[PDB]
Amino acid sequence: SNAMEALKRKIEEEGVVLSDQVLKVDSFLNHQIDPLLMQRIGDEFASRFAKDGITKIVTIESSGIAPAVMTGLKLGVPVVFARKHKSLTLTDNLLTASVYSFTESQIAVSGTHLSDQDHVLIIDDFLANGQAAHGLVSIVKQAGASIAGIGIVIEKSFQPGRDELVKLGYRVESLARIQSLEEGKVSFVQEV
Amino acid sequence: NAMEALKRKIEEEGVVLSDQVLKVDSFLNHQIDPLLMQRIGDEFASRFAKDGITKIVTIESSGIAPAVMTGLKLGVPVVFARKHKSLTLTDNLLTASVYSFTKQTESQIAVSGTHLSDQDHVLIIDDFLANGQAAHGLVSIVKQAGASIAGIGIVIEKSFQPGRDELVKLGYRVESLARIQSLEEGKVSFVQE
Ligand code: NA
Ligand code: NA
Ligand code: NA
Ligand code: NA
Repeated sequence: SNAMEALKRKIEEEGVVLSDQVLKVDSFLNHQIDPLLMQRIGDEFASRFAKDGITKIVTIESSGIAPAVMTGLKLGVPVVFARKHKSLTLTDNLLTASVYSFTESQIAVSGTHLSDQDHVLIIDDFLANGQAAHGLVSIVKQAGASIAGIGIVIEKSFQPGRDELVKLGYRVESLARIQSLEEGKVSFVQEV
Repeated sequence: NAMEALKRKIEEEGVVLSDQVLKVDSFLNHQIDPLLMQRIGDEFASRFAKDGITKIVTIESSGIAPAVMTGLKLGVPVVFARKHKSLTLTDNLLTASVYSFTKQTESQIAVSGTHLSDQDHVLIIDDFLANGQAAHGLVSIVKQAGASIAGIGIVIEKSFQPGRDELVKLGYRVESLARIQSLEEGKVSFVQE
């Protein structure tokens, strides 16, 4: 009945394990979007960061946008999405970060929409190797803003992304934590 | 209402570039105002509340937020077309060619047919309507799936450009929340319809 249970159900029902490293969730998160699920997700992120003085959400196009906007809606704050490609109006005050895929690409945000007055919640769909998250952290730091934490819809706990961010002192709130995709099945991190 | 809130936001925060491009990065195209998006989504939902919509189709990236807010209110899933290769986008791909009048180039957009049924009755949602090519692209993809089009919801329409008339001529219901008559001398004039 909570967002974590709903999300785990969806992953169990509709997620397709493609390999040891890849989970396909195109039916609800990455191509088709379940807006009601996104609202529950946003409400859960908002609940976790309710008392933390969030002024702004930062995410990256495209899959991050829906959970980010639902979080922004609940908290009553604006949402900024970083861009991966040249666009028509993203032309000045560019804050950029290099992101390499396991080669390298640039992501960008206009500093016009981020100030040192901001206390930012980063929201993203997947946490795997963590390079995009590090990039968003860099961009927020470049703006002189502080980071309240990182909200992730699906985390692959068996990849290094989470540990890197935690080591750097960041609060990581992952709604689904996957321990393994071995044997073509999703195994979640154990809960007591 | 949503239209008036949008119009005020455009007037107060929009910047006219080169007397013809409307920059609205503070609330629509880079920074997103979620509350305004929800109001926008609710208005689109109200206009199509009696159309038996089963699904919304949009295109990354700026179309996603108003589309998802519309889908939330209507209680329907939202499918966003892709402009670039995705890790898992590989099955049943339905593609359309999109021409750019402004840069005289063509690009390919894609949707997996797995998320589009011949039983679907689709509402297309997009942020801008100008020359209309992405909209025609989405129409094509929906038709390729054998699905029907209930209409097209647009946040900002540049009414002096031919996109709207092209879609309307073909019999599509176009619902534009802010209709821009002109951007000349660096200011926004709305259609008084
Ligand atoms: Na992402
Ligand atoms: Na992703
Ligand atoms: Na668009
Ligand atoms: Na646009």
